[PDB]
Amino acid sequence: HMCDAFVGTWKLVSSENFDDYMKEVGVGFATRKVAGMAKPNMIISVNGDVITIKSESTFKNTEISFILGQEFDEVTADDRKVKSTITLDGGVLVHVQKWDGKSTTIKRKREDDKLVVECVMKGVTSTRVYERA
Ligand SMILES: Cc1cc(S(=O)(=O)Nc2ccsc2C(N)=O)c(Cl)cc1Cl
Repeated sequence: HMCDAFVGTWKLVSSENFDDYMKEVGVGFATRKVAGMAKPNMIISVNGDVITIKSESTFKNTEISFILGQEFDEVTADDRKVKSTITLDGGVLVHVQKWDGKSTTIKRKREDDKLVVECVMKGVTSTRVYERA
């Protein structure tokens, strides 16, 4: 029941500072432009210990399945090949991605009727807000 409040289908409703976050990550111009336009759906489900997060957009479709605390390989929407570990910290899903000696952290939390996603790369944060579809 660890992630019950995350389960469901979510639609992006607002974004702040995502272009700057993507720049800090190293995303190139054309990908930033096309990824920045998208309004992805995020579909979260749980089966036993396995959590699945799928993102459906006009830009890319991504999917990760994972067990908390257990490192996995991820191909990001911008085509980075990263090593990811996701844990629960005080009710927040904390997702760390490592690649090329770099690191970024994505936090997902429930706040009121929203699912709030905070992406941090060094000093730069982006906030992406989702509501139930
Ligand atoms: C490039 C990028 C995308 C995402 S994303 O919010 O998950 N957005 C997403 C997921 C599938 S398609 C799609 C999109 N914008 O088209 C994140 Cl968190 C971090 C980075 Cl660097």
